[PDB]
Amino acid sequence: LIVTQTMKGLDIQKVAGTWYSLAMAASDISLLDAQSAPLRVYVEELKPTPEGDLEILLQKWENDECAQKKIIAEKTKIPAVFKIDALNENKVLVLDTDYKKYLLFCMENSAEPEQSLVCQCLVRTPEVDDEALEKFDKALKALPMHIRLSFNPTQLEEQCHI
Ligand SMILES: CCN(CC)CCC[C@H](C)Nc1ccnc2cc(Cl)ccc12
Repeated sequence: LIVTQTMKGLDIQKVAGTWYSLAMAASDISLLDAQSAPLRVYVEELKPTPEGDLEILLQKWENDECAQKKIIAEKTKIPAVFKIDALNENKVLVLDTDYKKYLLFCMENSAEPEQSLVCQCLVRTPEVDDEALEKFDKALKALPMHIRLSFNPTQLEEQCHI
């Protein structure tokens, strides 16, 4: 109930494949600040599953290392919102993609918006897409984002973005 966009027409099985965490943004700063901040996470691939769910694969800096985590995201009635497991009843919100170049999704927590919402601009290939960043950047004024991070193709090709 803060993210007012969500895409009508989501063919999930078309989001499959790899992506790079190019850009990402959040509501308060403590959440992404340092490499080891909680929602500092790097999406590496989308396996849409047969049930219609989506397995998410992502690296994250924690105990000194770049650590994989598998996150599975369960269907809901809305095609574009999926519920994730961990520490509250969750949403992954998919905002916009063309399937083939970029993909915009946020990640909130129904218990605590202005403190949980984190958003990401994903891309299919390790290069900056201005127009994706365009579309990312223009979708988060309706949102109270307070930190923005951008990464460059080299950091995209490395573990945990350096
Ligand atoms: C905004 C997402 N939402 C739950 C998925 C926030 C509630 C807290 C739980 C720990 N969220 C998480 C679920 C799964 N992995 C996580 C890795 C990190 Cl650093 C932080 C939160 C995570």
